[PDB]
Amino acid sequence: SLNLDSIIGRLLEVQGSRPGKNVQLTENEIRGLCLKSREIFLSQPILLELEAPLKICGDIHGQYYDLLRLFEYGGFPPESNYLFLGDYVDRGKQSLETICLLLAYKIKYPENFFLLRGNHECASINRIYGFYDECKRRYNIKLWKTFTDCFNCLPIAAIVDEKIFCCHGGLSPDLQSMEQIRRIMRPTDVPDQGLLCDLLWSDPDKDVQGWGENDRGVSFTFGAEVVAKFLHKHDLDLICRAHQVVEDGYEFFAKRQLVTLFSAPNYCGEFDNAGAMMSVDETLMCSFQILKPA
Amino acid sequence: KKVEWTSDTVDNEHMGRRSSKCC
Ligand SMILES: [Zn+2]
Ligand SMILES: [Zn+2]
Repeated sequence: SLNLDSIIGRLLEVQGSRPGKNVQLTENEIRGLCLKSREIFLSQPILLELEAPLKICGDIHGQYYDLLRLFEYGGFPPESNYLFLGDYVDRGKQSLETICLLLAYKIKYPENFFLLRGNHECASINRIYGFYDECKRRYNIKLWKTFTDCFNCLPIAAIVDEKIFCCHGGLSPDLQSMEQIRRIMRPTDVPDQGLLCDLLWSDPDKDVQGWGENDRGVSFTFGAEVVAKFLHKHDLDLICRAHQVVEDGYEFFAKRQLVTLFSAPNYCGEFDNAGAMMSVDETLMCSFQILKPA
Repeated sequence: KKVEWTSDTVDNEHMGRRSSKCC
């Protein structure tokens, strides 16, 4: 039947504890989270149409205790609406607790809480970068495959009040109309090339004019004038993206026409970066809240 | 509506902030 409130309560019990303390749900509880959230994802559009006010977060990458701190600053649900831009698993020590809390909040408040797909919500990536190993050690392989079946149904992009375009990676040279996003059928894997790939993998680059090759070996880079023509063609004010670690937790691009959000401080036990969360009120007036390392 | 920014938000596009991709 899925005791959501008991799951959420145990996930929050370690709030304020020796950072790194595990929450070991049962296998059936986690599978219930995956099966229920998967239903909700498929029942909602692959291109979300959201409305302010809300708070937007970037990569978490298994830093569960930093995620709990974000909620302390911005208000635990349902006090605030939330949109996460992807990359919940891999790299960090506690991907499981991270993704379970987010899925539980998705099930609990399916209209005030939203999760986008990042490039790490993909079996071929998170098999390698930590999530699979965490599943093997703490549960079993079959649970990882259940997570994959859920990740394959995550929405890809969101538009907030018809003026803010949100995705994990960035723009595609194959993105002519938002209909190409709505057309993608779920469940799906992330292809090695094309629109869905670029939406999860591409980066902005100040030294590129049109489209350049991406250092990652996947997808493309895009320049400041690609942003302008996109925003103008689709009557938008801002592109909100993640996917890239940034010193301040946020970083503007192309005269504040694009912003990069990263929410995991001291990423990979390195960098000494900070994390940021972007608050949007109902007027579409936007601000940043900074999460410094701890 | 229109996206505007609060008076305390700093524009850091040209301030030489560090960025990175993989670890
Ligand atoms: Zn990413
Ligand atoms: Zn990432």
